[PDB]
Amino acid sequence: MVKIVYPNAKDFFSFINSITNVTDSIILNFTEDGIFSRHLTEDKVLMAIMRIPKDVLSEYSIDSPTSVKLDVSSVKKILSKASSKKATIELTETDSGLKIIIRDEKSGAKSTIYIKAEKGQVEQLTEPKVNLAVNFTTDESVLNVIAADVTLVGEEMRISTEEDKIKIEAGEEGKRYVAFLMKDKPLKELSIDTSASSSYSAEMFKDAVKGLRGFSAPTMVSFGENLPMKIDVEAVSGGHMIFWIAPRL
Amino acid sequence: MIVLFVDFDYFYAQVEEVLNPSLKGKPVVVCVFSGRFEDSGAVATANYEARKFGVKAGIPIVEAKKILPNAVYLPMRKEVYQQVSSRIMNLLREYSEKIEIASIDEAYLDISDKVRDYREAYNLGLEIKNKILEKEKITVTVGISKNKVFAKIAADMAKPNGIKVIDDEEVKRLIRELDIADVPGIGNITAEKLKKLGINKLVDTLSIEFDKLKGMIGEAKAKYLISLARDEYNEPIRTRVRKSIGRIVTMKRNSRNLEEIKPYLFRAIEESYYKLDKRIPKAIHVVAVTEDLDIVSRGRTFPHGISKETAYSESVKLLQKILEEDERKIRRIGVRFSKFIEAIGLDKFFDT
Amino acid sequence: MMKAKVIDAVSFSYILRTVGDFLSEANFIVTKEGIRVSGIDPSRVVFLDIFLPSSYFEGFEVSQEKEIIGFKLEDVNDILKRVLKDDTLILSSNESKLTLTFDGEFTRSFELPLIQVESTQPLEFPFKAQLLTITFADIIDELSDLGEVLNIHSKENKLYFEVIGDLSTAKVELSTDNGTLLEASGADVSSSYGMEYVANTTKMRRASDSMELYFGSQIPLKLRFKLPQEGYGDFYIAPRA
Repeated sequence: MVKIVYPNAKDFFSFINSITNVTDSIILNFTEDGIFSRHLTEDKVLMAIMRIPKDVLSEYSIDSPTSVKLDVSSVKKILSKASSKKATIELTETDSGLKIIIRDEKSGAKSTIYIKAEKGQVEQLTEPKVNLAVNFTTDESVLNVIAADVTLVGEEMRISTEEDKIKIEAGEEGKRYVAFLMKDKPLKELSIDTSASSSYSAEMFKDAVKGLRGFSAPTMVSFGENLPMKIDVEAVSGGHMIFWIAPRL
Repeated sequence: MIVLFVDFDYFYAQVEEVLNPSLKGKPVVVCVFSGRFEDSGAVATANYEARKFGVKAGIPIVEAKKILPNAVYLPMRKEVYQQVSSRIMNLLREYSEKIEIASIDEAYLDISDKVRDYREAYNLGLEIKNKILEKEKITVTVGISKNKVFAKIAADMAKPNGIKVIDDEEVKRLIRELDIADVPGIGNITAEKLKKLGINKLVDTLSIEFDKLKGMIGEAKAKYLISLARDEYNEPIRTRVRKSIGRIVTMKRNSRNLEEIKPYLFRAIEESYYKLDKRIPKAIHVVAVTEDLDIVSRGRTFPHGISKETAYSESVKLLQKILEEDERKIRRIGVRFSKFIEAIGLDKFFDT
Repeated sequence: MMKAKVIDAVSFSYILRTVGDFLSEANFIVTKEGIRVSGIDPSRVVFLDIFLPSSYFEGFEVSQEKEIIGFKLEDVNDILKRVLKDDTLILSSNESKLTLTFDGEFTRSFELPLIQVESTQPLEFPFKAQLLTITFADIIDELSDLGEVLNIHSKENKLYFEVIGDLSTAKVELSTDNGTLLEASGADVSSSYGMEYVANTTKMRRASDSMELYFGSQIPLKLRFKLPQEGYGDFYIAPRA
């Protein structure tokens, strides 16, 4: 028996939808520390991770650590109920899968979905174990500009440090794009430990950026010399959505 | 096949000892100083004197310094290690051409065509060790076996300044007797599940369902471990990474007939994609050799990849262009691919 | 080498979208006077001729008495769609590339290698009218989906637009006497034009407050969209056979 109460239904839907940028089917893992989901694309270049520490849930109870697989149709059922209204979500296990109750906070009713879902056995959360030399903070609007620009111009993007700015480049034969980001134009924060550059799939970058939707918090991007890029946003109600993108070598 | 693997011993730190021989026999710790603060970074490499005390690659410099406060800490001087390594790789090329340079301190030689048997391979390994000591003052460990993985295990078992052969009889023994975590490529992340799956040995993977191996798991790792345990893993030594890949084929007769040329061009394509494998090319050129032995080619670039289907349809268009632009008969037809997109999985950053 | 900051990037982008309905590629002809773009469409029905005078820009600089910059309309127009709310647009070139830079909340440039575009060249009209460009655009936007042919006639210094399509019809009277024409004079003259070509130019309302319409029998329709300063976008549209 797994029983969870999320204080912010809006964020719950944002997490589910964000993971969907990488898979059609979602596995939720219920552990002693909270909830997580971890999915990679078939080529393993892009990973989505949702981490929700139990200390940000209103209520959290498991017997044994357990996974629940939501197939394509179950993901669609859940997202068909997505709403911006202030609400609570109660998630409980049933014999055949899950029950999800959404409780409107301001008057005031509640609605239910029943999800048929395979159970069981938590697989460990494995991320790149990597030291990332460059970090910067920005928001989804800026990253969406970048993603649309790169994707218009090339299949691959390169990000590097140049003095006290971030440089983003993309191009195909003559036809190129270059942007410079710095502290306060437009970056909220910028930490360059050591100089670094890496190249990434522009499509995978764009997919990660789509996965920031619905979250208001600032987004942190980290990268290193020929290392994976990490993109991390903390939900208002707690917990993180993280994407990792493998470099082109 | 006979693979001779060379692993340079504690390389970065050994180079610092060559440069300053008054360091030899004391702990030497080469570090990558990052990062935001005093002593931010990680040990790159430690000599064996330092390793004794548990100072080793990847530990933070601060933790190394607590353990060995009086050891010699040096910043990484990559240019110097790289110059030394390039020279040694160049020496090794003189033993076999025929060499896969796997990293700055690791090379695999296929010497199947150089020696008769393992006893000759062993003596060739001693000459190589003597050569590298004479030219660069660097000690290395040599591992000799039937494939790259067992050559590397042999060097793991012999380092530092060692040389070891693992012959056919010992290969059979180690499949049974060797901890699976000690198999090259299998990090603690894959191997530490199988420890709790009742798979403690390479052989233990022959008693698990092939599908059950993909797994915990993953298909490519499954076909790897299974063909090792099956003693069917070979090789081969990958020499330099090509910038273009393709195939040209001779036709039975000179022709300008698209319908007669097409089957030859399609088979070139077929042979080519097999070699590209995971590489997605952005450019394709069709190459024709004319009856009078001139070369005529035409190509096109596609910013996103070229799939085999795209290559089929685009190659016909480029052949049509050749035929429109040159009056001559062609005798050979071929295709080359270039400008590769090569994705590496987030894999290669988990291990270990 | 040249450089020009565009004072109205939106007007600039609508001009180039209009050009692009007719031309696949063109040359910016750049002199100290400003920037000219001319060409004939593939069907040879339409000749256009745009002049943006140096005053249309800020910090207009030139290294050369004449610099010819070949470009693909679609590539430039794709890039111009990337402009943000607070961006300044700066056009620049050297021997090898045209660059479009957006300077705003941060800086972003797009470069295009120059391409070789063959240069291009090709009279008075019995009737001439002047009107607001918004008035023309409103009237045409309405008529353009009713048929493939715009019929234009004048009678006693009144102008008439008529369309008879497969299903529906329209007739608009434009004259000084009503709200719609500024000045008009000439002979009673009638001609017809391909509606799609004329409909394409209604985008010029985003760069132009007033215009000149000229036509006569079995002669071109000239539309001069007057731009700020001495600037214009001329479109000449051949009469139907």
